Amino acid sequence: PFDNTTYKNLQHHDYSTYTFLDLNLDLSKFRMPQPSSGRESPRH
Amino acid sequence: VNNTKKWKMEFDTRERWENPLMGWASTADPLSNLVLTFSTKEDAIAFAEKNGWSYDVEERKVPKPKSKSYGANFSWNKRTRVSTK
Repeated sequence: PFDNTTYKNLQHHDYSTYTFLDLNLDLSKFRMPQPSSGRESPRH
Repeated sequence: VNNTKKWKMEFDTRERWENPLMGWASTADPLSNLVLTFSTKEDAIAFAEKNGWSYDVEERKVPKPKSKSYGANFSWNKRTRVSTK
């Protein structure tokens, strides 16, 4: 049924201090190979 | 750079010794404070040759033109990135 009274965004009550970084570690496999500037750093 | 606009004529610095009484800088060179000002080099050389002074001439040193780019500080693949700002 349709509902408009309950707050559906309850997932952030159970985020720890490493939630963002574990999600980035999970997402690191879904991504394209990064572009290269041809050098390792501008001091190279 | 306003003091670098005109040609100067100075002389060789002669002896400056110590005053025995006060420690002041004594001199015997009359031309030790004599600095002249010329618009061009050729006026200066003509004045030195007219007065019988032996001279030597340094040419004017202008700073060479620089290629300034503020965008070069944030390049993609060059070493000219700044590490901070």
